[PDB]
Order: sequence, then structure tokens, then C-alpha cells
Amino acid sequence: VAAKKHVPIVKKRTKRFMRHQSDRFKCLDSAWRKPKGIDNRVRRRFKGNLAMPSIGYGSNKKTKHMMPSGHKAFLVHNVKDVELLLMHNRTYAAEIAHNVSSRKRIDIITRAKQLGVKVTNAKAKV
Amino acid sequence: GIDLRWKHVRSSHRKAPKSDNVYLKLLVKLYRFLARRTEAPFNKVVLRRLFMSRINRPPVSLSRIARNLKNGNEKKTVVVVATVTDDNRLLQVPKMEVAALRFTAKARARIEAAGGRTLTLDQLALEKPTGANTLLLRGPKNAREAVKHF
Amino acid sequence: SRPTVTVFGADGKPTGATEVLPKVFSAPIRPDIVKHVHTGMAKNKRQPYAV
Amino acid sequence: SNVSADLIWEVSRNYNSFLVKQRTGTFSRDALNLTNQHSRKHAGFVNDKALGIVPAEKGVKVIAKKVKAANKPASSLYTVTYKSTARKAYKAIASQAAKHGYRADLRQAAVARASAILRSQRPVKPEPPKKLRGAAARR
Amino acid sequence: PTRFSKTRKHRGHVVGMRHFHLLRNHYWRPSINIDKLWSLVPSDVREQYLSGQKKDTAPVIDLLSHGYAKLLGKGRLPEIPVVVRARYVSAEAERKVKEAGGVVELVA
Amino acid sequence: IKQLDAVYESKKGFFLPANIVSQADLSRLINSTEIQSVLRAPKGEARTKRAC
RNA sequence: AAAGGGAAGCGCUUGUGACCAGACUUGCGCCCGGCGGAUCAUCCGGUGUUCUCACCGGUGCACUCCGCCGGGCUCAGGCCAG
RNA sequence: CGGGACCGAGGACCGCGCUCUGCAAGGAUGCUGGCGUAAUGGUCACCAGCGACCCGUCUUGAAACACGGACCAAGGAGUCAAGGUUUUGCGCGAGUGUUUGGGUGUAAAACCCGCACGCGUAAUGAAAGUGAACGUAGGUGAGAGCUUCGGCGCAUCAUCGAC
Repeated sequence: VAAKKHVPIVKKRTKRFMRHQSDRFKCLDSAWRKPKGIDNRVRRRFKGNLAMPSIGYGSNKKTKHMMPSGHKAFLVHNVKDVELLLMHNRTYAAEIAHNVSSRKRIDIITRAKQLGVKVTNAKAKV
Repeated sequence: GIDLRWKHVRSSHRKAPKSDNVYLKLLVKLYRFLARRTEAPFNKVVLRRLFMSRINRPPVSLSRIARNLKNGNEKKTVVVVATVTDDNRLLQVPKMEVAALRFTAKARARIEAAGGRTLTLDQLALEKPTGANTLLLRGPKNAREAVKHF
Repeated sequence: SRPTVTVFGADGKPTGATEVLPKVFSAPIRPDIVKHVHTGMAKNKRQPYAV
Repeated sequence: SNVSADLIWEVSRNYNSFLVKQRTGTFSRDALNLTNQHSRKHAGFVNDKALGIVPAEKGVKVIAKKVKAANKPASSLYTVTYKSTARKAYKAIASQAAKHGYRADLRQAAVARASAILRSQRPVKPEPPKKLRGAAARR
Repeated sequence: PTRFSKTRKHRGHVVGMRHFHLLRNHYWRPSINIDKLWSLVPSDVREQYLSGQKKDTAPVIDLLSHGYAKLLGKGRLPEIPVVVRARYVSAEAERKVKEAGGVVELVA
Repeated sequence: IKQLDAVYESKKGFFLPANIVSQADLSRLINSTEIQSVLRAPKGEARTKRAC
């Protein structure tokens, strides 16, 4: 069903924080690493460089962990797992675990349809 | 930019016990309610000493209690947020009403044989919720090997 | 008086007998001390390994 | 004595077998937990007086703790199956939760859980078909 | 435990004389003061003496059986006569025992 | 069940421990008449109105 | 598929092309009309409970309850805007 | 008295008030249109405007010099033991420590047992040796808390005494 009424969801930044020189080196993964060299341009925060993550980029406490529909994802593995969201159909959406078989997926989708609970990946294995 | 020559200071005091004792947690909840809802500074001091650690809670002996029971304190309820220990050097235990965190077996037996009463701190909070007619006692803090070696 | 506990037979039904509850069942329940002793005690059957 | 509902909550507030902890919230699998939330307000196995509602074949089934039989789990539950009109079920559940002082703070949650179960027991409607969008999905 | 160490957090950022052939058993002589002397009496019997139900009986205490060779004189004694058998005694201890009404006997 | 008391009496150097709390029912302790009859008036509610 | 007048690579922000995730599809409450049934109110007995609240069995005889379908009305509903 | 820009945090009522049938008074509502899908939004590639030295490492005050780096995968560097010291938690408490050993066992686990012993309970002196109450375990000034409102005074500090 439709989610509970909430304030508009604001992302202060949608771009990821890319690791320095991971664009130029394939052995460097793009996952963020804080530069620790004393003469690093990014760590010293010269303009025109990569931004560094900080707590000022934090999201609104009312809309944290919300998908764009306004729900919060809850991982479910079976029918007894998806029945835990009986009282939270306006706030929580079920998300079937990736290793759940197709038959159990049909059972979970049927039970969540009865309970009025949104399934984020209901089209899978069909 | 704001010129802050002085620095705002975070608290240098315990606001919660580091112990994981569930009964101590219940006692802390009870005395938090009492210290929030009463005038009495006794409840605030008792909540503080419940927060305190073991080196900050030295034991109190029956001989020390008997020393402080003199001169008009014979009817006051003795409150010690520590362990009450027994003293062999005290041959005659006077009649006393003592509330404590815990008693040793010999101290409890000798108090009850002398005819006094042993209480816990929740019983103390039930009977004297404002700490009326009470003698609050502490043990010797500096009587430690480390403090002597300081 | 101390509380009692009912005795059940091989048919699952009470036999009409009761036993006085032992005093160890009113001991304080201390999960921190249980965890400490369990952490210490669960290592006592360990065999040593080395290269 | 040495055992209380407060003590049981202090023992099992961090871990129990009913706990489901995830990033977006903590839930409970307890049968006596209304709204399936981990809190002292809703921990039915912790609380001395507690209510729980489960679905039946048609209607609801409400269990309540008996305070005189806490040490007798086989006869610890007062169970009523409501198979009638939804309004009568809500009235009986609200009376059972509020009229005699048996957890009046759980009245709204119990009526809500009964309504949710009775609404889930209704037949589902057929969904509208999925519309292909764009160019690669459409063609 | 290794997971609690600071190193896991710091990952990514790094007179007189000489005595030949001394035998301590020669100089073994543990001491007890008089204010712990009544603690050697068993508890029930001690409580009977301190209450005063035994007005015609005097307790005899052997310090060597309890592991003490010398009776020292720190503290005070009640007005109950006690017989003390000790290898050594101090002047104040014997004075306080005789004030209490007893006698210190010397043994070996 | 009968032998449990003798088992815990036969443990030398160990007694059944004394708790630091006599009454574990915090609700009864707080809402008892002895505590509630000497409390102050409440200085507020659980929810505080925003002033400005 | 694309770029390239003696380096590329990166940051902010548009644009173009390619490709996508959501959201939505209607819900709830009244007023009529048409069906299908009597787990409507009261009373009696039994049972259980929180000891005044419930369930079960007889009683409804259809202006009372519960479902379904046709119409009408109100309210709430998605995106961008004036 | 006009003209323009950006913003609408909160979420039953309470309050301060006013021009008082109500209000511009403790935070945006009302009306209307188009569309209901890639239209908004998002990801990738590329162009454009502006911005932007190649990383460690070393040196001193700092640069420069110097040294390492063709690329990728897997390893790869403050660990363990003994003995101290301070702090945290726990048990017992003038005591404390079962596990050298014995009993027992569902058998390297768990449970039980106690003599000795270790540390603490007394110090000082090279040693022979001696060995801690004048006093409600003292006086004075502070000192939380309590009080019958006269005072009693924890811990701790300064100071004069006593052993």
C-alpha cells in the first residue's frame, strides 16, 4: 500500500566519494580511503580536488534508510519472516533474500499480497 | 569565526555505572526517579555513589559504624553505599539499623545477633524515601597500597 | 512457608505429591557473571596448536 | 523475590531468541508481542500481563497471560477465538484490554492487529498488468 | 583478546653484615596482638564468655597451636581472666593480660 | 529435587549469596504509597510544547 | 558506440545521446436500488476469565446484522506547473 | 503605498495578544491547468564554461635535491610468554587462593576434597633485639549529608599533640 506521510526525502549528495588516484590505478579500488600523506592535496583540501566525506553530509533523521517510495527495506527469507511486517505495511517493505528459491518466492509474494506489504523485488525468478 | 579563548568542558564525572549488574541497573533506575522527583540531596548523593567504582567505594567496618554511632546518632539509620565488613577487634556490636549495598556474612550475622537490622538500598528507598534520620558513612579512600605508593 | 512444586508421573499427570522448592532457585540471576565464568570455562578443554 | 518482569527485561533486552536485528530496525518473533517491536512496552514474554493475537481459519485468536499460572506454561494462557463480526471482535478485544486494567496501553495496538488480520483474511484483488516503458523494454 | 587492542585501531597509521647459610626457620616467630587474642576462641564459646555466662571458668589459649610465637600488646582486653601460653611476650602485652586478670605462661 | 538442598549445603566455603536488591519489582517500588506520597508535583509532561 | 590541432586522467554545473529504478492504476466513508445468507439486540444454561468481561449451544423471522453487484456524493490519492 | 528574489522547518488543543461573529496572534494554505509517462528523477559516454602539479618517503624551519614506483593477482610486517604498574568489571572479605596432589567422571571437560604454602593481617634496626590507646582512638579550623534546628559531623586537607 501507500507509505505513511513523510517530509520530502533530501539527499545532500548523490555522487559517491571516489578514492584518490583510483581512476589512474587499477589495483586501487574506488572505495573511499582517507589520504594520510602529509602533502596530499585532497587531505589538505585544496580547491578543485576530491571532496572528503564528513558528518555534515548526513541525511535527515526522519527520512534515513527510506527508499524513494517512503518505505524501509526489511530482508525476508520465508513466510514467517514476511509476516513480521503485518503491522508495518505503511512503513516497511519486504525484500526477498537473493538465495531464496522460486517456490518460496511465490509463497512470500502471495503472503505479502494478502498482508498488503510491498515487495521490492517481486518480479524476480518469474 | 568566533574567538573562543576559553574552552567548553565536557563532564568529568560518571553519569552511568560501568558495571553490567542488572540489579545495580534497577537500583540506578529507582534512585534516578527519586533524585528527579524529590528535594532531598541524600538521593542525589546515593545515586552518585551507586555510579562510583570499587576503589571509590572503600569498605566500612562495624567498628567504624560503632564509632560514628556515638553522640546522639544511636537511632539514626546508617547508610553506606559500599560493602560492610566485620571487625574482630570489636567485641560488642551495638544495636544498629544499617542499609548497605552488601554485607559480609559475619557482619550480617553479628548485627542480627546484636539485635539490629540489615537493609538493602531498595528497602532504604522504601522506608526513608527522603533520607530522613540517616547517618551517611564512607570508608577510608586513601587506605590503599596504590595511594600509599603515590 | 516455602513454596512447593508438583510431581508428575509417567502418564504426564500429577501424582498428588509435592516437593519443597530448593533455596537455590531464589538465587540472584547474574548474566554478567554467567558470561564471565562461561568465557573462562569454555577454553578449558582446548588442545594446543603450533607450527 | 529475586525474579521480576523488570529483571527479565534487563536480562533479555540485548539478546533473545525472538530478536531480529537489521539495519532498518529491530523486530520480535514473540507470539505475545503486539506490533512485533523490541521494547519493554511490547515484550509479551517479559511482561506479567500480556496479550497476543494470531490469525485463525476465519477470525482472530487472542491469548492473554494468567498471572496466577506463570510457572505453569501449559495452563498459562487464556485463549478466545473470535469468529464473528469485526466490530464485535474489536469491542471484545478492547474490553479485554482496557476495562479491568489489563494493559490499557496495548488497547490501540490490539485493535489494530485484529483489524490487520481481519483485513488480510479478505480476498485479494487482481493486479493491473505491467506496462512496458521506454524503447528497449517496449521493443 | 586481539580484537580489543589499540593496534587494530592503529592499523593504517603506522648494607651491613653478611649472613652465610641463613636459615629462616631459626627466626620464625609470628606475632599476634592482644586485640585479636579473643578471636582465637571459638565463636559460640567466645560469645558465652563475652556475655558473661561463664563466671567461674578461664580459657587457656595456646598460641603455638594457632601458629604464633609472640604475644604483642596492641589494643585493649576486656575484664575477663585468660591463660596465655606463648614462647615470647612483650611487656605491655603481659601488663595488659595481668590487668585483665590472667597470666602469661612461657612454653617452648 | 530432594537432594539439591543437601548438595548445596555440602559445598564447603560457599553459601547461597545475598542479593543487593530485596524487592526486584521496580514498578511496585516506584508506585508504592511510601514513595509516591512524598514526591514533588511533576514539573512537565513526556511531550513538551514548543514555545517559539 | 564515441573522442582526438604538441598528453590524458579528476572536481562543480548544464546540455545531448543511450539506458534505467521508482511512483500511479485507486482506497475509505455515506445515500439509494437489487441479490445471497442468518455467528443482529435481549433472555436461559454451560464454560473460561482480568470477577465483569467474553465464547459456546437454543431464541431472531427479516424497518435488525454480514458479505456481493449496480448507480450517486464527499474526502484522500502520482509528476510538473500557474 | 508599490515592484522583485529565495525559503514553508512544525504537525490535535494549550501560549502571548489584537483591529475580537473573527484574526496576518507559539513556522502555508486556498484555487486551477497539463500530463500520468521515461514527462520529472537517476546512471553511463561525450562536448562545453570555470577549477585542478605525481604519489609517497626523507630532510630541516621549510622547499629543492635524493630514493622507490612498467602492469596485475595472491600474500606480506607491534605477536606470544614471564614478571611489574595504573585503571575497569566480578567473587569473597581480615582474610583470600579448589585444579602440586587426592577423590570422582557420561573421561584432557565438569563436579567435589583438604594439609601445607603464597600474599595480606606489624613495624624498625647493620645486628643482638625490641615492638604500636593518657583521652567516647585526642585538640583546633574546614567539610557532604543528617538534625530534636541546640548541633552531630563521612571522606579528605592543614595544624598541634599521643604511642
